[PDB]
Amino acid sequence: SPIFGPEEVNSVEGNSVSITCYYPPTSVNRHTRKYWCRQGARGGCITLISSEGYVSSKYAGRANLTNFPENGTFVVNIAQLSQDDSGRYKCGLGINSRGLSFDVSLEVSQGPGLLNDTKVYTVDLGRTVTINCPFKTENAQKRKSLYKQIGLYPVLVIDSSGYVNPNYTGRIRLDIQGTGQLLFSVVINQLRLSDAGQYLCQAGDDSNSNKKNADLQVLKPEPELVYEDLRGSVTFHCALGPEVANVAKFLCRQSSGENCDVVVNTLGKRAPAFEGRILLNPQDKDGSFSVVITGLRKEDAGRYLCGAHSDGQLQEGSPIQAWQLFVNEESTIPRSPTVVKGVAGGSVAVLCPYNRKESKSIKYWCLWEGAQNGRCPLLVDSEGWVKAQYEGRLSLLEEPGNGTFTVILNQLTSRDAGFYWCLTNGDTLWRTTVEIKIIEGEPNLKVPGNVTAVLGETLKVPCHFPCKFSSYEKYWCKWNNTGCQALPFVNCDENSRLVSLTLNLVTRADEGWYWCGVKQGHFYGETAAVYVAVEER
Amino acid sequence: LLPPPSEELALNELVTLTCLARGFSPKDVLVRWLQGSQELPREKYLTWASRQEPSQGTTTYAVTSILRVAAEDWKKGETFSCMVGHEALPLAFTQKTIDRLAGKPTHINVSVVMAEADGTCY
Amino acid sequence: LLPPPSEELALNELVTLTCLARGFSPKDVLVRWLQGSQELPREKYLTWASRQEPSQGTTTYAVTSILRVAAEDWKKGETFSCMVGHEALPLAFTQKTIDRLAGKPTHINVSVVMAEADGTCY
Amino acid sequence: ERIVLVDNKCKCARITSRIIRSSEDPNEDIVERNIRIIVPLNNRENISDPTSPLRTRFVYHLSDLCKKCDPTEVELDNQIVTATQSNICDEATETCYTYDRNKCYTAVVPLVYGGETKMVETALTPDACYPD
Ligand SMILES: *[C@@H]1O[C@H](CO)[C@@H](O[C@@H]2O[C@H](CO)[C@@H](O[C@@H]3O[C@H](CO)[C@@H](O)[C@H](O)[C@@H]3O)[C@H](O)[C@H]2NC(C)=O)[C@H](O)[C@H]1NC(C)=O
Ligand SMILES: *[C@@H]1O[C@H](CO)[C@@H](O[C@@H]2O[C@H](CO)[C@@H](O)[C@H](O)[C@H]2NC(C)=O)[C@H](O)[C@H]1NC(C)=O
Ligand SMILES: *[C@@H]1O[C@H](CO)[C@@H](O)[C@H](O)[C@H]1NC(C)=O
Ligand SMILES: *[C@@H]1O[C@H](CO)[C@@H](O)[C@H](O)[C@H]1NC(C)=O
Ligand SMILES: *[C@@H]1O[C@H](CO)[C@@H](O)[C@H](O)[C@H]1NC(C)=O
Repeated sequence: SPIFGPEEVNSVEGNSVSITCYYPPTSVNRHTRKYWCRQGARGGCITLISSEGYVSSKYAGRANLTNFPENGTFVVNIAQLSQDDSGRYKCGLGINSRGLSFDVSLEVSQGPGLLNDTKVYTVDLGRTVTINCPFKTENAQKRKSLYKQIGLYPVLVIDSSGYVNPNYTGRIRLDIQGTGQLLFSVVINQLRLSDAGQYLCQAGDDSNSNKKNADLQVLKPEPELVYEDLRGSVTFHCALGPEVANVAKFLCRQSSGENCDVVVNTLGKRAPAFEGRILLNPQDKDGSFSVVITGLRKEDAGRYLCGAHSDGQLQEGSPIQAWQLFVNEESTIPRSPTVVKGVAGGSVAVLCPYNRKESKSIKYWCLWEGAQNGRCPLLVDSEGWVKAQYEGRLSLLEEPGNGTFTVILNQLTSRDAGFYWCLTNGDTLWRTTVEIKIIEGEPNLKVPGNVTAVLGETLKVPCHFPCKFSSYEKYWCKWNNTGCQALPFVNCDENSRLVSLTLNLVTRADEGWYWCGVKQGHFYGETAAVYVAVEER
Repeated sequence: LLPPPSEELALNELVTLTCLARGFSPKDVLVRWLQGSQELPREKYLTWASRQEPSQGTTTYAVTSILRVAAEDWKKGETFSCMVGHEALPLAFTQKTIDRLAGKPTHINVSVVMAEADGTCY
Repeated sequence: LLPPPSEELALNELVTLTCLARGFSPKDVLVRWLQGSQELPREKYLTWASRQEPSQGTTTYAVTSILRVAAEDWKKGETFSCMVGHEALPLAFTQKTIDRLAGKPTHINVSVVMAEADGTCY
Repeated sequence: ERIVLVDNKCKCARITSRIIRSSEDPNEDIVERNIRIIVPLNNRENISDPTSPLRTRFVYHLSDLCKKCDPTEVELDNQIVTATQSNICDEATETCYTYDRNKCYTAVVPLVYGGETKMVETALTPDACYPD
């Protein structure tokens, strides 16, 4: 069930193949036995090659199997394929009679032999192709017909003077570089899946009904395998060519009854189920862009298609890419609160988890705008840069450490509601999102407004707390760009209130912001904030 | 009249029963208990007052009661009854009865899969 | 670790147990026997050398050993154990155990009891 | 066979359930419950080597399989409080019938090295006991 690979695999005789299977990287799963077995009929599921050194008699000289523990993948190569190797197979871990497997289907087709009197062209679904047809030195004043044997009718639906089909309209031309020599040509724009088959070309006729064949193959794209887990994130890379760099591109998800459903557009569409947790980036000089989706749920798994059109929908005759996604759900990403509530004037504190062996990185904090496309302006980083309008009410702290860091945002308003992202500079990124709702009530801690100061004398500021915070620790701060650390000047005099602050000569170095807080040693809590100016007389 | 919780049943002590009446219009009611046909004396059970319930306009009232019996009397097959008297009932009384085999299942399948066929999945 | 053959149990004088190790890549290995939970002296069993087995891919090795014990201790219910130490094992040793009830059993007794199948699982 | 209630790996027992919205009488429907027991025929009673012979009796109490005693978090008013979830978890101490793929099981054996003896440690399940 956590095991994933390519569902269907095709090749021809004599060729090779390479199959990859994925597993969770836990230490039991790296050291256990890996196997490739052929699930035939009549009970058993006989093994063909294994990880401990077993190679069967039929696979001698043809195959091997390599385990890569840091990827969590293992690869199987099989050379010199035949037509007796078509059947249903299985990847796996451990003992065959349990079910830690994945089903793979493999079909091998018969190749070409002794019918090679055609010049074939292969082309991607939704691109251009040419069909060359040698004009000769007498057959100019006839019809230059082109049949396609629907059944065995000669179906002329293309003529080289405009006598065309309403089916094949709007995309067929000819261009003249003939008049005596041995070529003319026809360019076919925006091919479909429907336009396959064998073409009996001609260019004029000398009456023996002499025939020329020029067949084409149109192929649908191969999906790339992506392996992610619950509460993680994914990126797709949509890398169509520079020919369509001025078209509106998109990304659907395939459903059961041949139905893409649009997740994003370039003209400003979105599903409601992806609000707060999707990005789309501006495309480069090559016309290549990326789509980021965070907070992966269980039902996100399936086939995805990225394409291009004038409107932003899956229409036939458009170039596509593909992917197949698997959500693991035996994850090791720690769970977290998704919603965090607060009241106007109060504080919040959210915990953001990263990977433990990537602790030497730099940390960031977003704000998902979501207006046009999806966008993360930064608000604060671990280097010591904060935004302009978030001055005095934002900080990022590296406690509790070891899996987690902490960011504190107070002086809340009703317009601070939104979705927020936490980022690192590590190798593979989890991006976790949290929603801040603003509810009604009043703050727990209570401080006055903004204080003045006379020309050089003692200041004193109080800060209240209820008896639910009596079990906890009390502190102050002075806020600067690198966070805040506590002061030695406080009294914490009264047994259930009034943790004070004394500044016994007002210099210019105190004119900033100060905080009043609550912590259980490592975990942080509520916060208030005040400013202290200094006036003239 | 509600059956006992299974957690209480799997401990071999006293098990508890619950009676409930709701939706009646004047707040005057009588609740009595029975075991088989014998009325139990009213020092063996606890019954609350009769309060009104949140609803849509038409004011109505509710009442509960409990009774704890021994597990051997329950497991042998002795039945119990809750009986309710009101003025708007045409015959002025109502009965309910409970014992074992009340919510007993209707179908049970047992399959013993032998060796040489072990084919479970993850 | 293999049980004794069937025809040695009738003559009731001594029995023999076999310990086979298979499929390991360097040719260095150790074999030690226990009775119950006490190590036996080295001069009571016989171990051969490690040799290379026929190839099904990568080259691997194998080794054997036998131990002869009294036929009364096999029928009391004493247990014997075989230990193999190798360079590639996790904690450098591993073991297997056998006694009279496990191996050519001639009898399989198993009794499964399920208590409360209809029981409000929360 | 739709929703998992219990997936226990000390006893290797699994309980699922599904509302089967049956065809006939389409305004009533049944509740099905599936239980799966896998019984090992070669394990001991205690998981050490010479304990007692192979286990021949296996007992399953569904009031113990459905038990829930780890504390949870509940938002009552505008608060986070911690609560328990069961009436009976006055206390590992349970006996396990099978192993578990994600846990080591070791032993200690004394062997001789010419002079004294040692306290050599032995892995009983070799896949799960690499130091990593
Ligand atoms: C099931 O078997 C295990 C394994 O034998 C039992 O655990 C072990 O019990 C012994 C005796 O109680 C412990 O030995 C003690 O060692 C300490 C030194 O650490 C020493 O101070 C004592 O005098 C005694 O020698 C041993 O530590 C313990 N644990 C292991 C091996 O991990 C277990 O009690 C058995 N359980 C049942 C229910 O039978
Ligand atoms: C993880 O998988 C990648 C495949 O994307 C491996 O990359 C290839 O590794 C082989 C070595 O066997 C090289 O010959 C190839 O050049 C690599 N690149 C590609 C694009 O195929 C990678 O080796 C795996 N990870 C580890 C740690 O081995
Ligand atoms: C064995 O594996 C290697 C990978 O290093 C691969 O290049 C080679 O083709 C394989 N041999 C076969 C398939 O015979
Ligand atoms: C980090 O977390 C792990 C797992 O909780 C713990 O074993 C380790 O000691 C922690 N490190 C520190 C420095 O606290
Ligand atoms: C605090 O009061 C001073 C006094 O002029 C003012 O300049 C400052 O903007 C005030 N800050 C807030 C957050 O109200």
